Amino acid sequence: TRVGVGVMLNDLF
Amino acid sequence: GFVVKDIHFEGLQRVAVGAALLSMPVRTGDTVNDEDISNTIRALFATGNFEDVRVLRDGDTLLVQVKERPTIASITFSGNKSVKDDMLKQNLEASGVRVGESLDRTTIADIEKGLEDFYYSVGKYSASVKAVVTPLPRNRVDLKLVFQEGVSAEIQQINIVGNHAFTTDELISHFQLRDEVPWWNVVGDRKYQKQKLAGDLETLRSYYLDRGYARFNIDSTQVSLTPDKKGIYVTVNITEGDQYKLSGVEVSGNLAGHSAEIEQLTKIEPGELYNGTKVTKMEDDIKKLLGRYGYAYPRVQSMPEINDADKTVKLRVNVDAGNRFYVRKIRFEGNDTSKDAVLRREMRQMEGAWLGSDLVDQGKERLNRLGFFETVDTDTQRVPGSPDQVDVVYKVKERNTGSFNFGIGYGTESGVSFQAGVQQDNWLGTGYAVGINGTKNDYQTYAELSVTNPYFTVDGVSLGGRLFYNDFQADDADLSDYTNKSYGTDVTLGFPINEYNSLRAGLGYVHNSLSNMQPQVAMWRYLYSMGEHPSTSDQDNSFKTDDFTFNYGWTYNKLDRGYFPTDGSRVNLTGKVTIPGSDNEYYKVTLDTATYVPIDDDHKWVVLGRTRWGYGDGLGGKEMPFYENFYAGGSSTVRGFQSNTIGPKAVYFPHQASNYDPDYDYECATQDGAKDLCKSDDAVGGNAMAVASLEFITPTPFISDKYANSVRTSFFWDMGTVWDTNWDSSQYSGYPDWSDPSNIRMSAGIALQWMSPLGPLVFSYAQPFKKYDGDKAEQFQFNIGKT
Amino acid sequence: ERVVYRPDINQGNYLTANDVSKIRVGMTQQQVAYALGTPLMSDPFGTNTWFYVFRQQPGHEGVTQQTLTLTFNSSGVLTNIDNKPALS
Amino acid sequence: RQVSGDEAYLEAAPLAELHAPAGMILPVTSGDYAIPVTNGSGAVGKALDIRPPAQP
Amino acid sequence: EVPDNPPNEIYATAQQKLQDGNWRQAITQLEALDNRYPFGPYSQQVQLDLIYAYYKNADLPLAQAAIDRFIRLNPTHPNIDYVMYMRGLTNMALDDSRSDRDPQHARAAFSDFSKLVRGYPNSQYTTDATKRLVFLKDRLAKYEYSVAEYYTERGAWVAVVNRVEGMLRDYPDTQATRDALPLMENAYRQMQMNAQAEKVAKIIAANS
Amino acid sequence: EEDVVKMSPLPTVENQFTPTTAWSTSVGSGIGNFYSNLHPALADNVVYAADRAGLVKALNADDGKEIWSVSLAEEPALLSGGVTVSGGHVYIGSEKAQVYALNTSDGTVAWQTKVAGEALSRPVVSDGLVLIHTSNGQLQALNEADGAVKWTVNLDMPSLSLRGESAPTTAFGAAVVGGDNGRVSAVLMEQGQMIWQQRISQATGSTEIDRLSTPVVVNGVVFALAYNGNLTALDLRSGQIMWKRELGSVNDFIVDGNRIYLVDQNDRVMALTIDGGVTLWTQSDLLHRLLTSPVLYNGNLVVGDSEGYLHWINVEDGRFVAQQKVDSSGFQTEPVAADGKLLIQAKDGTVYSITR
Repeated sequence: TRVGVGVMLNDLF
Repeated sequence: GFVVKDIHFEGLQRVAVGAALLSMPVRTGDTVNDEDISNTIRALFATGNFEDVRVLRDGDTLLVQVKERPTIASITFSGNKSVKDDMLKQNLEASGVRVGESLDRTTIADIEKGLEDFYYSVGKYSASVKAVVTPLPRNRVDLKLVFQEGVSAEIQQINIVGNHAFTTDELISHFQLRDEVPWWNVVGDRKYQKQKLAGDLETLRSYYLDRGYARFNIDSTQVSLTPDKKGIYVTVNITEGDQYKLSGVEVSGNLAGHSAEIEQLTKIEPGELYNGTKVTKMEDDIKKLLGRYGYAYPRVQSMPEINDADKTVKLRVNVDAGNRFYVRKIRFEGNDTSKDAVLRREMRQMEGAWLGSDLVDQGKERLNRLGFFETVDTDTQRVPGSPDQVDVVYKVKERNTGSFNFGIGYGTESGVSFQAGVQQDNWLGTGYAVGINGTKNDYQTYAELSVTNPYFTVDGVSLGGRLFYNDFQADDADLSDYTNKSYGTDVTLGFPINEYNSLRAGLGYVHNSLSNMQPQVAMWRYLYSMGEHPSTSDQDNSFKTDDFTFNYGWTYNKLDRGYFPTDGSRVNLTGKVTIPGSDNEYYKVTLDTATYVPIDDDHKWVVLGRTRWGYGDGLGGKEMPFYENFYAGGSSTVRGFQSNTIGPKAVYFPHQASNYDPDYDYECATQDGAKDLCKSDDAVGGNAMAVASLEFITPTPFISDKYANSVRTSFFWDMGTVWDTNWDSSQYSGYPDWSDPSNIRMSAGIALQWMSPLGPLVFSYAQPFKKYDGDKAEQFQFNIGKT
Repeated sequence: ERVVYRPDINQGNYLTANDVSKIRVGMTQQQVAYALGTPLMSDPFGTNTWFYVFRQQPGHEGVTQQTLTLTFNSSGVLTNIDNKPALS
Repeated sequence: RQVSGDEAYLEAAPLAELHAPAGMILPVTSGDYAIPVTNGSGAVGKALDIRPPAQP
Repeated sequence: EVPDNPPNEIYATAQQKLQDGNWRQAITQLEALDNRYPFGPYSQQVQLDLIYAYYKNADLPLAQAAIDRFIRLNPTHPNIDYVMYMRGLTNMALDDSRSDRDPQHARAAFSDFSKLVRGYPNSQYTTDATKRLVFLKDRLAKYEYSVAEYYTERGAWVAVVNRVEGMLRDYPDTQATRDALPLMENAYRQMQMNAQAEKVAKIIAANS
Repeated sequence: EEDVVKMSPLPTVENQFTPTTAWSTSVGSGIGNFYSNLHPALADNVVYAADRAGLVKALNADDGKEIWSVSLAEEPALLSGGVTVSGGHVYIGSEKAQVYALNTSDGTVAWQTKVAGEALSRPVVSDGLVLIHTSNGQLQALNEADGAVKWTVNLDMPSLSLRGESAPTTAFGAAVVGGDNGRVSAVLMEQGQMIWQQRISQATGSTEIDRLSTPVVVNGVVFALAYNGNLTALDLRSGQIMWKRELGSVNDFIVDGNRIYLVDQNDRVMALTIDGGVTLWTQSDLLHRLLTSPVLYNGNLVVGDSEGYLHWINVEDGRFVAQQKVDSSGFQTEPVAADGKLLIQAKDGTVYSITR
């Protein structure tokens, strides 16, 4: 999709 | 018959004597035949505790006997290479197979075979999953699930049979599923695996129907494994209709006396070919009208009357307005974190009003397009004891909204870009968007912190605040050497005007800390406009500015498609002006304009017209800060030229910086012979810019038809111009006229773009055939998804 | 007022002309129900009265409301109707 | 994050039957969501021992 | 990850971590002790402690699933009065004490505490459960007020009167309802229903 | 990442003669990893073979040197229906639902007919007809003279199937074909008229269990095999099951004297009694070595695996006899034992003749 990382689903607050 | 006295029990373990009694229909003292006993047996099975029940007569007593199902003590895995232990055990609990419960023994193979399908979904058909059930001293059992996942099977051909008008390839072109995806010329062109083929045949139907093939049919779609079950063949057999021209539309059904308004909604200019998508519009336009007048579920159907004589179709459209209903309540189950208002505010079906099949659905698309929920499901329940009252339920599973994101890109104008930051879309389930983003170019280090309300106003007006920091270095931006260490704040209303239009209006503050200004006429003309008289001959200087702005903006987007637009224009306009009380006094206006005008029906030949305009000036006899200048050149503006190379240039003073002149080239330094002023090819841009390109999109003619439409070749003629409007052409008689825009920098060239794994790609090769004095060329440029 | 994006606010019951002219005085509840469908509001303060509020306001202005009020008695038989096609 | 030995529910606003006007009646109270008086000497909040009983 | 100790050793252990308040340690000892002897002459006591822990350890999904199961196999059981109190707490613990999220939990919690006091008027956990019901009723009333509030802003003057009417029906004695009366008055007035408006106004004038 | 069953390693065989390659002729790119039927066929000491693209050469059976040079592209041809030659025509099925007949003489097109679906089956030539079993279930029969469609017999097909559709065997002007649902069927050669249709396959459960996707008739018995289902002897007259055995393959069996030689779905070979199907011997040293259909050559059994190894199994015991790497391209398409010659075509279209 791209070079890097999209780290979804991590934090709420 | 038979009369009971007591009720004795054999094989009660986990189940208390009480729990047994409360499930038995036949009670102490009752009179019971061999039929009531069957219904009692029948009930004790229905409790699910027991493996085997028998109810017997022992003289005057009724004797119940049970072997309770065994209790699960362990669930271990061993094999699960593609699926985490925690994800599987969570699914087992879901399906009522949990440690501390009993084992549904007749479901063991069910459990086994019930997991394979999970592995068949992803395409791992060669799979397995037996179960070992180890008995343990006190009616317990260890469930071990031995997995043997296979090689994932790949789709080794998609064939079409019966296609005579269109090469099998050209058709496969528009499918989600691919029989080949490239690399080392890699095109991010979807996967090579297989599932839910349904929907790729729908695109096949449309492609034919939308070109007048009204009698087009899909005969059969067979699907093959290889014996090794690692290859997958797909064949769709079709019957190409002859091409048919539309005659007219007969409308017949429960019209609800609305023929007045439908007889012209089914009026079609006679001669144009049958068009399957114009049909499905018409059909929906009707359902929209019948919805307009109360009806919740208006049905419409169109069976074309075929006439092979003259080769035409008379479209026979059956209508049925059906009933009306009333929404008693709209309930939200799932929102354990998000507030009720947060989902309800995204509704288009009003509660305490008449039900819309559309408005309930529209309410759902609007709900997952938020991204706050993993799954959204509707459910229209008829209210008990009412014919026409309903409750509309939205079942949500909430997604974890907060996410760290990091991206590196590589262009020319930029160099290496490092986008990075943390984002939070739904702060504590309030709709509030907080985010700390930052980006690092070759010339810029930027980092902002956001808070946004997407509904300041119930009607979708957003009020967001930004708090930013920007250290800018011009000699890295191919400009006259400056340094700007800016930072400030901006509160902004965003008005949704129209499906296509939005406005922005905001108040902002800005601190501009200028430093390391190597002297230059145009830059200094601005400086003693602010009443600053610093030194003509050294680089040690400083200028602090404290400004307050009013910012405004309008954005009109009607592009047929987000990715490779083929039709319709986009227009953005972002200006500002200084509210009295500021150190500076100016206004700024920038306007971008992109237009797509396809020439062929298949839309493979698009004509693109781009235009970028800029203008600003000072109000109190002052001048526009040079950091607010317009530039032109690079990929994003006029190609074939270097970044920012277009416009005025530096006219330098004699000086020296604390560089300690070693063995490097300098501009107008004392050390190497300071006469007076030095002209240069160092760009400064201006306060008045106008670029405008004309790009002809075409097919890409040496790449496989299967995925040729994946990459977009185009030919462009780019032109641009910047100028300084306060350039004293007189006083600087010897120096070029940088108040005259008449010098238009033109260029022609070819472009490619597609999607690589490295990210979105865009190549440009341009020869600036008409360039003027001191314009730095840059014939080849590119980006790899700077983002 | 501006030129904001409002999303059409429908409220209450739907009434055609061909349906108002169909209730005559001295019908039952169930007859009125079948005629006009269950009403959305009803006075829950000790009075069998039915409210057929056919309220529509689309995008920007033009807020149409027809207020069709039906009065019953202890029996459950229509006694008096009240119809207003606008609001002033 | 979640309530460990909390007591906030004690401050919750009381319930008092709404007095009806004359020539008017309040809508009919659904039997649902109705609390029976119980001559209750039992503790509340932190003051109540919520540990499981035993015997023998 | 307990070794095969004698059972009395494992009870002394777990029942030591309870007065200390180390739940996560007490569980692993009990959680294991349950799988060892799922039925016994004093192995229902094991199950009650295993529930006390899950609650205090805020293992709420395990507390629920352990209670539900307990009741299904021992609804006769003398201490069934206590298991209900805990279930009610469990669901209350999935709530808000500023509360306009899915009341599924509070509503479910309200049920458990009603089943306790109806079935066991003279139980140790009755009067506390009662106070909790009062919280939960306001909470449940407060949910409807918010929906009303959104629809008063939106201008769905039907949805408001219907929503408020339902509060009067379901939660009349609640304090959420007083605050609900003038948006029902307002709601009428907006649909030119001045007769029905004045009705509510004299219900406001007549109460706090 | 990992296949579920270790491909049994190359058996370590004490060769009881030297298997030599007589000659070798490479023909186009071959078939590759596209699971096709395309084999060579031998008629009048003249071998005929093809590649998937649509190259079709005729070679001398001795020197393996070319005779005639023509191809069938404009855009590939997707040939799949194994080469089969009868009278003076070369028959080949195309996965563009084309069937070509080429003159054995020059190698020009005699005729080319538009059939109902992908022509995956080896064409079978009987009476005055050519039987093409396609991928959409249509069992059509074309005219040996001009190539016209004389009839179509819509067999119905399961959601999911395997590939190579079963080539029919013919007896007394009746074609016996295999179904993809697991039902072996028998039609008439004048009309495609159904006579009997018998299910041969054992079903399992509510998953994806497939029956098939070529039978042999000796002394009024029909022998046939289902992918997962059973090897059954059938009454040629009625199609009633006489005896069944719980063995399955997609690799056509051979019936010689009083024994059945077959290669099961797991690549294990065995010989069975024609009588009731009781097991003579079993050779499971080639398990999952994706083997080809077996052929009889000088009282020996010849097979091929994915890694281009030919194996020689002894009929009387089922122990190995010889081994030989011949093409690291790999083997799939069936062998050919005919006219005291042995042919095979590796995936890259290399046509070997095997001697010594």
